[PDB]
Amino acid sequence: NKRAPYWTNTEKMEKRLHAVPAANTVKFRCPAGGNPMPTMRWLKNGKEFKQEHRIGGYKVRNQHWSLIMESVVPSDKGNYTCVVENEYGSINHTYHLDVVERWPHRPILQAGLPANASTVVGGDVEFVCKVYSDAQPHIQWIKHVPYLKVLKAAGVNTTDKEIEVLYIRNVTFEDAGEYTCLAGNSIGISFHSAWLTVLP
Amino acid sequence: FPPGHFKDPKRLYCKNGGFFLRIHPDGRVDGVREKSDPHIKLQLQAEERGVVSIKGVSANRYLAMKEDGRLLASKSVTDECFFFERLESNNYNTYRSRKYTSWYVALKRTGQYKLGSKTGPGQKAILFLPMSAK
Repeated sequence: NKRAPYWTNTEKMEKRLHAVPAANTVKFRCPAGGNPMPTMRWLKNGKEFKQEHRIGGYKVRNQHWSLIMESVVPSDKGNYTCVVENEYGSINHTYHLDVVERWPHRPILQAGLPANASTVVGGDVEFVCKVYSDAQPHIQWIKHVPYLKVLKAAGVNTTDKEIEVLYIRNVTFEDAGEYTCLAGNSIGISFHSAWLTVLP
Repeated sequence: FPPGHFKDPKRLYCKNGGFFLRIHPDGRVDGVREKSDPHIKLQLQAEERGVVSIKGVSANRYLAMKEDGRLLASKSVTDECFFFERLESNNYNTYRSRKYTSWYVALKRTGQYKLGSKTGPGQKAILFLPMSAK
């Protein structure tokens, strides 16, 4: 019973977009059947996929109609198409690969921020704080009064959208002192302090 | 450092089936594969260290896990809208309810969510990879 190529397990093919954390192995499969035994080719962005198209190349296990790429990186992003065929037909399926780099570190703040500030009573002043983190960071501003006072803390009511900058209008001699921006995530905590000096 | 910025809205891609977490305007919660779907752009916000809320931007609702383990999106933030965000050793994120401490936000291979009561650390339904909102 000679027949054109067909997918023998469409279940394993439903997931078209494969987004994985960098450094992981990706295995694309296109289980096929058909008599005679159809052949298989893989394309990267519609063009032939050669071993030199990526460091380390890739591996193919014909027995399982799969394409294997180890330790993927961002540049591997793109479309991968499997082309199966025999004398009675030719069918293809395309997968999209997307690589995401994780950054497993406690929050990191920009050196120098917040910066020291000076002003005469009644004046306005601000402290900026630039944070970078993969895991969602929690930022809060604290004044030293170790006697600490939370002046502002991120949350549903105090979005990150404006938590990075701290304003203090009509500052008073009371306001003087050490301000700190503290950022923390599941991995750890980090903070940078600045000093506000109020003059007569 | 990797591109993305922590305050930007994100898409939560689930290893299990490749579905993006979607939050419907009527509070319905599920997953889809179409990256263009407007109800998958989410806003994560830390309420305190390691704990966050997940707001469907469009639906303008917050992801929440009820007593029974069911997942839905409420217009108003409650104590069931907070999840411990963890970056696992495998580099995927998991969202464990802060209220119901053993239940994870997850998606069945079908595209429907999976009851918190039926999830576990070793499962693949609870693995999400945060991605940019194009």
